[PDB]
Amino acid sequence: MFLFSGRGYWQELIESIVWAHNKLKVAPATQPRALSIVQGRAVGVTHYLLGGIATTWAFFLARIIAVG
Amino acid sequence: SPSIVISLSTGLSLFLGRFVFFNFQRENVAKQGLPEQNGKTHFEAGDDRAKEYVSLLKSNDPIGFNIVDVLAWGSIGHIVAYYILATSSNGYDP
Amino acid sequence: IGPKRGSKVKILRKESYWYKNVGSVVAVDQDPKTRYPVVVRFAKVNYANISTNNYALDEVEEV
Amino acid sequence: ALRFPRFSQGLAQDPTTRRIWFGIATAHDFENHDDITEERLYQNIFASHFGQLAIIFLWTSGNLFHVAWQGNFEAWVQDPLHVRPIAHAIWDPHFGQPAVEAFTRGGALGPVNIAYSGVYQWWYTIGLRTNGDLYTGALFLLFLSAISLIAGWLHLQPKWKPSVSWFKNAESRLNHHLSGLFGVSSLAWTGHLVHVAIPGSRGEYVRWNNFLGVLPHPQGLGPLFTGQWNLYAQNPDSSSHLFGTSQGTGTAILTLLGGFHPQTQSLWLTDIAHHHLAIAILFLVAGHMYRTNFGIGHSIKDLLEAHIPPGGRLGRGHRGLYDTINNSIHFQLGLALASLGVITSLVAQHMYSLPAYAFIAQDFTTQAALYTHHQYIAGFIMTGAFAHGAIFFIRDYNPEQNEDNVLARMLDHKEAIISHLSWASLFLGFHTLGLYVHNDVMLAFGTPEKQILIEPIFAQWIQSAHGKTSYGFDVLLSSTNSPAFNAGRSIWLPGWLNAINENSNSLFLTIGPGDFLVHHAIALGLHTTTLILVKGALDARGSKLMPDKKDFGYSFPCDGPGRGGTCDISAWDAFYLAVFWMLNTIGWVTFYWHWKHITLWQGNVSQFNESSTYLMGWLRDYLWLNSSQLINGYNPFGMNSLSVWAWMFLFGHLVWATGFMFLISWRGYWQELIETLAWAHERTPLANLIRWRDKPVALSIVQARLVGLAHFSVGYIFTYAAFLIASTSGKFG
Amino acid sequence: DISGLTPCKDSKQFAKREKQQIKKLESSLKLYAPESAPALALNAQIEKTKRRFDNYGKYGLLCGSDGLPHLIVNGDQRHWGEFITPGILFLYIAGWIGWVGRSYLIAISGEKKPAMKEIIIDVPLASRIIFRGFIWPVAAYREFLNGDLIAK
Amino acid sequence: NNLPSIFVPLVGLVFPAIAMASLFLHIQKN
Amino acid sequence: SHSVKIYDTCIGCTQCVRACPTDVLEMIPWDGCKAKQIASAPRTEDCVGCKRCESACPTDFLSVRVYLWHETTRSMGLAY
Ligand code: CLA
Ligand code: CLA
Ligand code: CLA
Ligand code: CLA
Ligand code: CLA
Ligand code: CLA
Ligand SMILES: CC1=C(/C=C/C(C)=C/C=C/C(C)=C/C=C/C=C(C)/C=C/C=C(C)/C=C/C2=C(C)CCCC2(C)C)C(C)(C)CCC1
Ligand SMILES: CC1=C(/C=C/C(C)=C/C=C/C(C)=C/C=C/C=C(C)/C=C/C=C(C)/C=C/C2=C(C)CCCC2(C)C)C(C)(C)CCC1
Ligand SMILES: CC1=C(C/C=C(\C)CCC[C@H](C)CCC[C@H](C)CCCC(C)C)C(=O)c2ccccc2C1=O
Ligand code: SF4
Ligand code: SF4
Repeated sequence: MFLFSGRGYWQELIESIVWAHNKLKVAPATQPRALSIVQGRAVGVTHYLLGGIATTWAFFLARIIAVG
Repeated sequence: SPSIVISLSTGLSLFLGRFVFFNFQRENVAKQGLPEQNGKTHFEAGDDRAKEYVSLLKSNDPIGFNIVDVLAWGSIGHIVAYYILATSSNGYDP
Repeated sequence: IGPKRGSKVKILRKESYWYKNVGSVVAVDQDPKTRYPVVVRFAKVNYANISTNNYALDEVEEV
Repeated sequence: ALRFPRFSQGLAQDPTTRRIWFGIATAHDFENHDDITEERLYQNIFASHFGQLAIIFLWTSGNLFHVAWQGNFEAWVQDPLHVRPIAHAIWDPHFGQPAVEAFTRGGALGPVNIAYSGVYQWWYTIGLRTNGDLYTGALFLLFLSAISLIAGWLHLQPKWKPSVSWFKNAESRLNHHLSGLFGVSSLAWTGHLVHVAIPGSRGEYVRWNNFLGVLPHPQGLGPLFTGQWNLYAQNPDSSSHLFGTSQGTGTAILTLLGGFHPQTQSLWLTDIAHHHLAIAILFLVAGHMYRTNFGIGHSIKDLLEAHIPPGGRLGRGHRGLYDTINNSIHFQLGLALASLGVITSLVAQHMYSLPAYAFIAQDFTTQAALYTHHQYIAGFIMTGAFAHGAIFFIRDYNPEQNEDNVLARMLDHKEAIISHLSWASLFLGFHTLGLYVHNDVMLAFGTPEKQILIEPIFAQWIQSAHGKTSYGFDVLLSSTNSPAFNAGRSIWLPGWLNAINENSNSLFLTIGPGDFLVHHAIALGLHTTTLILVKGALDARGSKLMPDKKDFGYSFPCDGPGRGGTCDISAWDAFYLAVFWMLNTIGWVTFYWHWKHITLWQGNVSQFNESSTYLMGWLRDYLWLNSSQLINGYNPFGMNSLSVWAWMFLFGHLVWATGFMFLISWRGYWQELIETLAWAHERTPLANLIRWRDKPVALSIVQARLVGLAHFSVGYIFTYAAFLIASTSGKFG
Repeated sequence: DISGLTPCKDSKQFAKREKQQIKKLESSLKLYAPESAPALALNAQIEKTKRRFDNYGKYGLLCGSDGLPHLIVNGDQRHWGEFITPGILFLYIAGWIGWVGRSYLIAISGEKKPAMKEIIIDVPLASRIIFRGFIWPVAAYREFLNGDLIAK
Repeated sequence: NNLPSIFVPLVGLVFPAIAMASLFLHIQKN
Repeated sequence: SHSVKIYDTCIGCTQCVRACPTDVLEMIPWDGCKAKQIASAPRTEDCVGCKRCESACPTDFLSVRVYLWHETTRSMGLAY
């Protein structure tokens, strides 16, 4: 989700969400902003690596504990 | 007797068209003019096949009954008569 | 020549980030050959981090 | 004007390699061609339509000819349940001896391909029994393709070229399409069903040579004109009738029996003929609504202008919508695509529960393939509808001429619609994922009784209302005494109730706690895809981050790194993002259908009912369990007829994995690599005598996104098709 | 009873599942010494399983054909506590949270730099605001009638 | 008969070669 | 070659001229603002589309706009 998409779409969606918030007088002082490009790429690569490594870890440990 | 039913329905529809509903239909048709594109009728915009057939619609009737009205009212009468005949054909009951 | 300093004005420029919002007038330039004399300051920053803007006479309505 | 892109000089001036790519890409976009006008655009569209018709007719002619020539139709019609259909022959120099030995299936003398398209049953039902009929049909369709091409060329000529005012004559086109294209075609198909198909089902061979000397009904046309139409339904086919022979038959040609044929588990042909007759009558009556040259009828603009609510709750109402729709082609394309997508989904949902072809319910692979194919086509069409709506909003919308009508009010309050779509999607996703994870953890800890299972009460009540007595409710048709039961009992209920209350068929299957979560997941997918597409369509003209989006066009890369960075800001990028969600939702739907039906066919329905409530059940009892025969297509010990399916499985995996290249890595790195490679080629000996004509450059951004999306889709489709066909063909049940 | 279901105190698959689980636990219980701590833990597990099954039976649930309880969100009066009774409770609590947050935001809108109060919460004002949400429906209804809920 | 042994090589190799040569010549032609 | 257009909302802060890496823009005297100067883009054929000028422009919306158009050897930035 982070690896494939871009910032402008998320900013434009947050605009409408912020309008819906401001309609009910609950808008924050710290205006929400979409993540920068570099942050998006970093989040994507971090999640990708974590998921792959955890998959391999679980598979290896389960197999070798069960049969070993 | 299909002939009597068909003739009666056609005559009733023709009478209703000619003597009852004529003025309302004529006024409604006059209210909704010819279809327009960009503020101009189809014939004006440059379409030659969309010309109205003024010659056919002219009639010697005192009020203005023409061929198209005859065909439409006869079609409605025939539809009603054939529906009546088909419904009376079977014996279904609720 | 225009709205007084310190007044509150509502924006009518569609392209501005502060459209249909309120802002405070800082100063109005007196030169007749300036197209956008009114200077407005807002509370919130736009996508660029600036917080000041210029406007013409008819794009801002007093409130 | 000189290079290959003759329709655009700007694409011909530049010397890089992107000229070829963008010349191929924008060949069909007639609006951007230089020196273009309305007349040329309309005439080109007309010629393209004719060419497409020719292509379709040639395709079906080729299918018919190949089935006739290399197939076993004659041997199949005798023993439908014990012969595998053959699509066409296989000739391959790369094939080894075991491959030739293993692929020889059916009664052929060489390798063949089993046809899962299902045309055999259709052609058998419509009344074809020998290969001469197929050859005749092939010749006829070849003639139709030829005449289509000839007509296209003729209408591109200067003398027979139509004018723009002819193309915008909406009322006449609507009248002719509603009366001539629809009603008359249905009437002619009813005539064919009465004259050829029904007598061919009772053993009488009616063909062109002798169709004038036979009477479809002994009474003739007398009852139709007299008024006693009931004579056409006096003697229905007996319940012991055998398809294709003259044992236990009748003489009626128009009935309202309902239900399924006992032997073939398909709809009766008389019902189909009656349905077509009624539909044709309705279309013929309804096609006379609109005004034409004869001085009577309706005018569409006056119909639209008159529908404005007093009190101004809708504003100006529908004023000015007629010219907006007529002057723009993308509005028409969007409406047509939306209607076609809904119709395709209807076809996919109906053709599996009420099959109309003989001996098709017993062919499981054909049913699965047809359902999946039609659903994927429907999804793609529905995405295209929103894409063209966004294009219309970018190009053809005139704000001044549509002031305060429904379109302006829609552009006014996009924020509320977007916010509510976001809320609905968030709600559905949160709670569905929560329920699934809770059930999964409860099963993991070893205590299944702590699960959360919710009965779909409303759907079961609907099924009970339809006439199902498997739950306990007694409402409407379920109750013995009711106005509806009494009203409909005398005509169609006796067959419909028997058909619906059996357990073999797929009509209104029993549902439990497992279907609830899957239906909610499907709803979540629909809502999220709709949110993406609607946001892209509504924010096309402008937003707060960039209030002049209409100047740059429908598709443009970005707007630089300023203002925090604006990537994927155009509407093209919204469509490119929504394609993924469309694929995911369609995949969920197809997975659900395939697993439910395979568990039903295999004999036991408890496996699905007990393993569909947690995700490990889907991962273990559906994919892992069913891949056993598919992955064993070829092994070190040998190979069998499933080898090609395993090869295509791996091919789809490879293409899907290759898509990640273009979907992750971006341009600058590759441009630098091309720089270095160009230096290396220029500096080497014996190879600098050869020089390039086009300077090599890396792909653009939008082009790379498109290529990655295409790879993703191709891999997805091929992998799922291979898995589905192989898994359903391995067990044949 | 409803939708062709069986009461959970009458079905047999419930008892069969209970017996299977109890036997599975007792198989592991035999391995250790009867006086050892693992024996006490396994006995506690068995007691918990028996109590859970008895409570589920006594609470009037409905097992299905395969033997598991089924929840009814329909609205029948015999299942008030299945969905409707908990759900209302949730809303109450949920509303509380929302109300409190909204109030706090307004309480910091007056100052010149509310961002400092957003990133560094203050405890006194928040503690004053927290307990005002106990009567959130009444205040919310009064504000809706007055018209101060929606900005203008 | 043996029609496939004659027709498959033509569609597979000769016709694509002719098409590629013609298309490349037309693309690069000024 | 791309198209660079200057609108009248400019205030003459000279930032866009400094930011350009190819020497496209320049400034001319004017009388529509306090600074009495405006921007202009004579050497448009040298523009590479980097959009650095748009990044440094203080205004509610940018007074200098770059629209991408037909590409060529100079605008693509090819060194071979
Ligand atoms: C689309 C149709 C197609 C067809 C019909 C063929 C046909 C053939 N392939 Mg090719 N191939 C194709 C596509 C196709 N290929 C593709 C897409 C790829 C890429 C994966 C390959 C890659 C490939 C490989 C890697 C090999 C073949 C080989 C073969 C030959 C195997 C027959 C045999 O057992 O050898 C019998 C023995 C022979 C050596 C035949 C000798 C006579 C040859 C055909 C030359 C005749 C000369 C003639 C003048 C050619 C010039 C005409 C020009 C227009 C092409 C046969 C000619 C094999 C081969 O021929 O090795 C060189 C082989 O090793 N093919
Ligand atoms: C409509 C689609 C169609 C398709 C997909 C196929 C597909 C096939 N044909 Mg069949 N065929 C068709 C129609 C079609 N055929 C027709 C109309 C005829 C009558 C002439 C034949 C007669 C025929 C013969 C005699 C043979 C095949 C064979 C084959 C196979 C090998 C391919 C090849 O050698 O081409 C051979 C094709 C031809 C000689 C001529 C067909 C070309 C027609 C005239 C036009 C196709 C135009 C196409 C749509 C381009 C449109 C461009 C558009 C996208 C812009 C392959 C399964 C071969 C086979 O048996 O291998 C096992 C073979 O021996 N076909
Ligand atoms: C009454 C005579 C008449 C007829 C027969 C047609 C017929 C047609 N016109 Mg129209 N047209 C007419 C009058 C007529 N027109 C007039 C007077 C005008 C001037 C205003 C036009 C203006 C016009 C234009 C400008 C164009 C057409 C086009 C076309 C073609 C539509 C494309 C297509 O084939 O869809 C197929 C349509 C049908 C079969 C309808 C069925 C659709 C429903 C949803 C079926 C549901 C499916 C059903 C289950 C089938 C089962 C599938 C089967 C495999 C089992 C078709 C030849 C287009 C074209 O193709 O031109 C070449 C086009 O460009 N027409
Ligand atoms: C009913 C017919 C229909 C028609 C007439 C149009 C008409 C139009 N479309 Mg629309 N469209 C449709 C359906 C239709 N569309 C559908 C169903 C979708 C959803 C996918 C879209 C989505 C869409 C987009 C996203 C865009 C258009 C645009 C356009 C315009 C440009 C056409 C062009 O340049 O493409 C020519 C295209 C190609 C030749 C290149 C792409 C080919 C694809 C990627 C091939 C996939 C690879 C292949 C399957 C590989 C197989 C390998 C093998 C192993 C199997 C044209 C006016 C374009 C526009 O900008 O208009 C203003 C635009 O960008 N359309
Ligand atoms: C999943 C598939 C996949 C594949 C196949 C590749 C392929 C490759 N990567 Mg990419 N890449 C991928 C995913 C993939 N990548 C992903 C997910 C990322 C993360 C963003 C990257 C990021 C990346 C980087 C950063 C770099 C590459 C580079 C390379 C190239 C290495 C050189 C080489 O081995 O090519 C040789 C070809 C192959 C091994 C592919 C298989 C080809 C086999 C032999 C089939 C050939 C078939 C035959 C010719 C077909 C003809 C028939 C036809 C005419 C019909 C190669 C093009 C490196 C590069 O470009 O430097 C050289 C490099 O710098 N890749
Ligand atoms: C402080 C209270 C608060 C309130 C009253 C609202 C109110 C609303 N939210 Mg918002 N929201 C909040 C915080 C809040 N939000 C936060 C912190 C985030 C970032 C995670 C969001 C992100 C968000 C999204 C993405 C969406 C909404 C939407 C909505 C609307 C529909 C309700 C719903 O869907 O909830 C959604 C709720 C959430 C996803 C999580 C909220 C839970 C937070 C953590 C609780 C508030 C705690 C806060 C720290 C308390 C501090 C006070 C203390 C110091 C005294 C509604 C107007 C939806 C919409 O637009 O409707 C029109 C929608 O799409 N909200
Ligand atoms: C001369 C004259 C007269 C007379 C007139 C008349 C007598 C008329 C008539 C007229 C008529 C008499 C008409 C008619 C018409 C008709 C029609 C127009 C019809 C139609 C039909 C249809 C459309 C049908 C259809 C169908 C079918 C086909 C089948 C079945 C189903 C249905 C039914 C649907 C008078 C004395 C008055 C006066 C003086 C002059
Ligand atoms: C962007 C855009 C667009 C697009 C859009 C779209 C794409 C849409 C879609 C839409 C859709 C897609 C819709 C749908 C709808 C549907 C409906 C509305 C349905 C209904 C139904 C009903 C009503 C039914 C009923 C019933 C039942 C239930 C059963 C039986 C009986 C009865 C029949 C009664 C356009 C082009 C316009 C242009 C502008 C912009
Ligand atoms: C999802 C996504 C976003 C939007 C992501 C956002 C806004 C991150 C949201 C993080 C959390 C969930 C927001 C709330 C964090 C607070 C600390 C919550 C406080 C309250 C309690 C829950 C503690 C981008 O901005 C983006 C930008 C560029 C490329 C890809 C993407 C991208 O994929
Ligand atoms: S950066 Fe903008 S405001 Fe400053 S001189 Fe250039 S165009 Fe004018
Ligand atoms: S886009 Fe870059 S090169 Fe072009 S004018 Fe702006 S700063 Fe100069």
